[PDB]
Amino acid sequence: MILDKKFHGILDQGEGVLIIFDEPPVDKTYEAALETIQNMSKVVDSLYNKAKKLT
Amino acid sequence: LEEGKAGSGLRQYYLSKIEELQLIVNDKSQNLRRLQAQRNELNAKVRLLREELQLLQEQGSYVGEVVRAMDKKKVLVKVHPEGKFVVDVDKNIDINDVTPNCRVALRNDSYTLHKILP
Amino acid sequence: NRHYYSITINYRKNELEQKMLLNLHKKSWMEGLTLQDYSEHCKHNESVVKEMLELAK
Amino acid sequence: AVQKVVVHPLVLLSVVDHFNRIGKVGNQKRVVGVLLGSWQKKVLDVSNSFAVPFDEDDKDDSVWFLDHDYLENMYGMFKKVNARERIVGWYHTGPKLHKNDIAINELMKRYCPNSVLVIIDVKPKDLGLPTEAYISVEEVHDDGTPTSKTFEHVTSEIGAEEAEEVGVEHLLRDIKDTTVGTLSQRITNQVHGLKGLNSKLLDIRSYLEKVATGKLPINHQIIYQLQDVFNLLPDVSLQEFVKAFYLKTNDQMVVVYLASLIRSVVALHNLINNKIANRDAEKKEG
Amino acid sequence: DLYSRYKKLQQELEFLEVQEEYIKDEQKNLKKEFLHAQEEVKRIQSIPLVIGQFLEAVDQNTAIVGSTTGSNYYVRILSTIDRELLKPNASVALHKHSNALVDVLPP
Repeated sequence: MILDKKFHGILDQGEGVLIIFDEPPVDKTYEAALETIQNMSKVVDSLYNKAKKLT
Repeated sequence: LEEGKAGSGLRQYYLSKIEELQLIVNDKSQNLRRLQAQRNELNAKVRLLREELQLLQEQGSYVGEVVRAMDKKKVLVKVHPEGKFVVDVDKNIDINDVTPNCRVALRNDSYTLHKILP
Repeated sequence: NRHYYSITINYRKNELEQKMLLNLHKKSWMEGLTLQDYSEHCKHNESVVKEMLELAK
Repeated sequence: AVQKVVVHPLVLLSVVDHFNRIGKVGNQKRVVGVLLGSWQKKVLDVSNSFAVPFDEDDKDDSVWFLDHDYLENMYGMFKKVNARERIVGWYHTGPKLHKNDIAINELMKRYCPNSVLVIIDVKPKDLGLPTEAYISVEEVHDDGTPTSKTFEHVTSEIGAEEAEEVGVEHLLRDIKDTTVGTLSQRITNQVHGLKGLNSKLLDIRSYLEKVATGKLPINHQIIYQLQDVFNLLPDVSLQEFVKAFYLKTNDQMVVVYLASLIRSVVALHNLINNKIANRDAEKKEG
Repeated sequence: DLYSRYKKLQQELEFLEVQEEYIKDEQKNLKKEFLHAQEEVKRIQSIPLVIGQFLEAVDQNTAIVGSTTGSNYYVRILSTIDRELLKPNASVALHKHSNALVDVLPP
């Protein structure tokens, strides 16, 4: 049920330790990375216009 | 001899490279002043929007409809109720071009025509 | 305008009105000790403006 | 009781009038004007005021000259034109609180209600806020010293209602508005250390003078809370705040990718138009 | 001429030099003026206003507007608003005094 991610935890066999933690700021790297990937086609399509117009 | 041809000659070549540097200062002054003319015309354009702001203070203008043109250059125009304001429209627009039974653009107080409307 | 005309209007402002009204108005846009609301928005960059940064994105 | 006051710039412009209607005599004392305002709400709101001929003596501080008839007539005609504002308090334009000001204050504590005092400046060379609201209250002291009228600062803001903004903004044409971005942020970020610098340096030097050369209860007790709160920041070790600098530095990295990426998007129309306009106007020029 | 072209030309170097900080002064001042007039035409647009209804757009950037009272008004629209808000049957909203449109409302 950690593998189905119903809650926060991770187990141990040598030590038997449970650790509970979370990551709240999920929406930063999403919008950042998607802004990079959407700007990829801007720069590459720009290079298609310029590679068109020069050579 | 060989100085004004050679030493002052290359000093003059260095002066020609200085003319290349003033071709760089020249064309920077060119494109920066074209940018300056762009900002001058754009800020001048919103300044002319402030010139329009008195016609904003006009509360807009009305919609004239001429139904009959009068031969004394004082056109009777059918207006919104309590209207029917007979008037000479503005001097830069002729009367005969304004065809009757058609809608026009009229100022709300000065009663001068702007254009014919469909 | 017939029988009824008008007259131009100009002003005067001396330097006590100028700097009293000027620092009065800059102070009307500045704070008391003036260092007060700085760290507030420096730390609203961490609390509030991050939401406006995501919405900006 | 009252947390804050609101003073409109009209009355301070009438203090410009206080320095106008002098007539050059050589006196230029702390000319008192009769402050009017709204004590009605819990916040105090100054609308307007007037002034009264006030004279002290050269040597004696405790000689002071006011008028009840001028107060009731100017306030009477003012209430006849506008009864939505009443008497509230007063002000002297001198930089210094005299000993007499408790007694000068006491006349408007009697006939008006609990009156507010405002210290402002004859020459507006102070970078700080010229107006300080001093509540006229008697407070019981822990040392056992007998109770006297004590002027505690009530915090103030200077605001204009509607038309005072328009007229002032039309008169200036020199001030710039809010204008967030580079300039209005970065100028506060220029002079801001000077603004706490002249405050602190203006305070602790003559304060330090009153340390060794001072007596007569300077509120010696508030030095303990003063220095106490000053020692509530004992040069933090930053060890927990390291990760806070990872946080603001990672937000900084977000501003890096936004600045780099978005400016690089602005490069598009630039690095298209630079070629396609020039070479086509060139090739159809001839 | 030839050796005089040097020191004659140096004055043109200086005169073209003096345009540098001048164009710096213009480029720093007129954009501040641009946000002056920009914010000043922004603060004309105030939220208390009257709502009319749009009838027809007879040419570009100038149109007619049916008022709530039913009388039709002829207003040159404001330039910042694009052609989406030229929808013929729309919930347009002019000013109460300026009677120029800030925004149209969703039905």
